[PDB]
Amino acid sequence: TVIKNETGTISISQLNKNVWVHTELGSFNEAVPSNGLVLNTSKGLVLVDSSWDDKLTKELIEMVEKKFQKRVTDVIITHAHADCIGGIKTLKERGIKAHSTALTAELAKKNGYEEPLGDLQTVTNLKFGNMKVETFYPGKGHTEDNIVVWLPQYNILVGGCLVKSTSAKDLGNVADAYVNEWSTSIENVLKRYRNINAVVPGHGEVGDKGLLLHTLDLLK
Ligand SMILES: [Zn+2]
Ligand SMILES: [Zn+2]
Repeated sequence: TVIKNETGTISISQLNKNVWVHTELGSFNEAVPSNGLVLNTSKGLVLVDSSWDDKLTKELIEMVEKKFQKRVTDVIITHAHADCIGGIKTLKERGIKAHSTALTAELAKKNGYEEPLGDLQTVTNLKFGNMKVETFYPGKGHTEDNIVVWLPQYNILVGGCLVKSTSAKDLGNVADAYVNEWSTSIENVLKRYRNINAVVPGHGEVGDKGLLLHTLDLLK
């Protein structure tokens, strides 16, 4: 089940019961899709990452709140990049709690973005209604602050930008990346979660554990 906006720049696809994937196309150098999650809980909507900017983020929020007729209460920022923290301003003005590690908050500030909470520790478990969410900082990789999100009830891993999609042959922006450490961080994810079912890459189609292996291959 996929749902879009008249424009086709924002779409949400059902992964499981209360887990949907939101994807927005940014307009640069042209369309680059970015993934996030929408968690439909008994106490509101929880998102994993916002969008490229405030306009897209606001549109995304308006779309899901209308679809599920609920308030987006929290958002987990996986790292300080436009495709993830781009709509932080929209979040703060709507009373949406922007969770992040202290490091992500520090880098967000350094990059001219409003500051997220900086509340997430290396391992943080959050439960919204009956929806369980675990955030984990595996170490430096795509960026210094990148974290992954794990949904234990579904064994779904949001690898975010630390994980490349099956068709990706490029690592993307590595100016802020720690290429040599990237591999170790992915192994920490692989060692921590040994029963991964679905894996959501930062960009591209949902896959499985093979995406992490594919990324390690690109890094060799
Ligand atoms: Zn990034
Ligand atoms: Zn990205």
